[PDB]
Amino acid sequence: HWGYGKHNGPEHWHKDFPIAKGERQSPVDIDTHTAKYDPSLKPLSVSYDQATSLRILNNGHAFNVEFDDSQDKAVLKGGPLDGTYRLIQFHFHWGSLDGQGSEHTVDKKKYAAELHLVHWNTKYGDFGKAVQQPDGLAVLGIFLKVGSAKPGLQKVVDVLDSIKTKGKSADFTNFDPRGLLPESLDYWTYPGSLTTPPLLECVTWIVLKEPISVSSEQVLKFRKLNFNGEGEPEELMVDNWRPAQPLKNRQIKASFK
Ligand SMILES: S=C(S)N1CCOCC1
Ligand SMILES: [Zn+2]
Repeated sequence: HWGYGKHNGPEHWHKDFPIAKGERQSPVDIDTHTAKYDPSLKPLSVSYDQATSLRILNNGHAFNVEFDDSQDKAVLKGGPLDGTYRLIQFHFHWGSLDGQGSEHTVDKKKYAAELHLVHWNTKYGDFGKAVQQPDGLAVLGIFLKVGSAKPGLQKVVDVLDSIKTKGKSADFTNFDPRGLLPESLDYWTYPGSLTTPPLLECVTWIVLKEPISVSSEQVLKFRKLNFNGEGEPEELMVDNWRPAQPLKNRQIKASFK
């Protein structure tokens, strides 16, 4: 099965998922000098006040914090988007070392980790239908750098001991994802894909310019998770990122000058 090891990692995925070599794959390098300011791009609208988190799951490649997406409780609108996209889950990608871990890069710079807040277009009714559409998902990407702690992240860090291994889940109600956002909502946007198999080309990427800072202790706790199931040899869950893919026939747009 696919993963992030030498024998099943990103260089292998194309054999099961040929779209890996497609025309709108993610992540990409964001060349800040070549991105074009688009004065027509609207401000982003992030409406998370009514968010209802439910559960946190180690799925063997990351951990997902899952939300009730059966009503418009936490939605993303505006920016490059037409219509309303509902938050279904967030997860991260991170490194074994602070100098790597993000999937997008900025002028080839790698951050320690990258948060993905995953939303689906409500005109398609459910997530499984949305991922089959070119405008099915909107993923809000946020870079993490190591420095001061992010207080709003700590409740996530503290439950990780209870979902160490693949397939473990825990109740995770009343978590407020607003605590994960930076001050600025300035962003870059481009059309792309899921960064894990099935690599579907269904995502409008919105990547925030401003990283959040997390502490060394917070990211160290991410690195104590396991890719393996309980009772299997321990494989630390680190370096669960796909490297930058060719931009091909795409232009990255900026919401800011
Ligand atoms: S944003 C990305 S990396 N995800 C979305 C949800 O399903 C797995 C892949
Ligand atoms: Zn992701």
